[PDB]
Amino acid sequence: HIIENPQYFSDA
Amino acid sequence: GSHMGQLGGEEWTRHGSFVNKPTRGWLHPNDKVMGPGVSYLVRYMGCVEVLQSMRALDFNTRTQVTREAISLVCEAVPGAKGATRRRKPCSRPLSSILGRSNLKFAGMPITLTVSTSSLNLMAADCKQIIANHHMQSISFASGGDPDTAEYVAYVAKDPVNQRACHILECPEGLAQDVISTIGQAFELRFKQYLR
Repeated sequence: HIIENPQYFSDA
Repeated sequence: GSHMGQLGGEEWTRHGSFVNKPTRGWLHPNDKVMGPGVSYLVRYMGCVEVLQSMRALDFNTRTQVTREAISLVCEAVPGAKGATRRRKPCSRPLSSILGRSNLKFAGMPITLTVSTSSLNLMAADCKQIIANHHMQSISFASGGDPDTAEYVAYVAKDPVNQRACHILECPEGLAQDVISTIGQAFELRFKQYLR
């Protein structure tokens, strides 16, 4: 449930 | 028994999975995110600023620093529901990860509207609008089991380069559904560069 964006938080 | 619209996924005789429409419906946070944009009512409780690095998760460091500041707000500045004062000292596992809770505006009813890439929080206090399109900078957002286990917290960013953990409560039917909304509009645009 941790809303995160692909611009600030990158996970890939 | 086929005759209405033949086929099997359109003969009004199957399991759930909407079917009547091509979209899906799902909960209201998503159906509205694509529609005009959901709009709940969560009162803001001041804003706490931090001074730690960014782009970090930490399952233990996030609960110690997030619960630490959130503790000084629901305690030092009454307003929460079940954490105003009851002797809650405990240690404070934290060396260099925090800033200070700013209780300049404790209690500011605001409509949390979430649209496709447009998290605008209307202002129901002095007839205003906290950002008509808050969905481009920000930094971290959440509010489910961990963090507060009841309220919602999302550190934003835009006017300055300092993550500001936003603490809000009394959303009125949100918690899990609201988390699904902010996540929805979250992956809408944000200049998806795609590495």
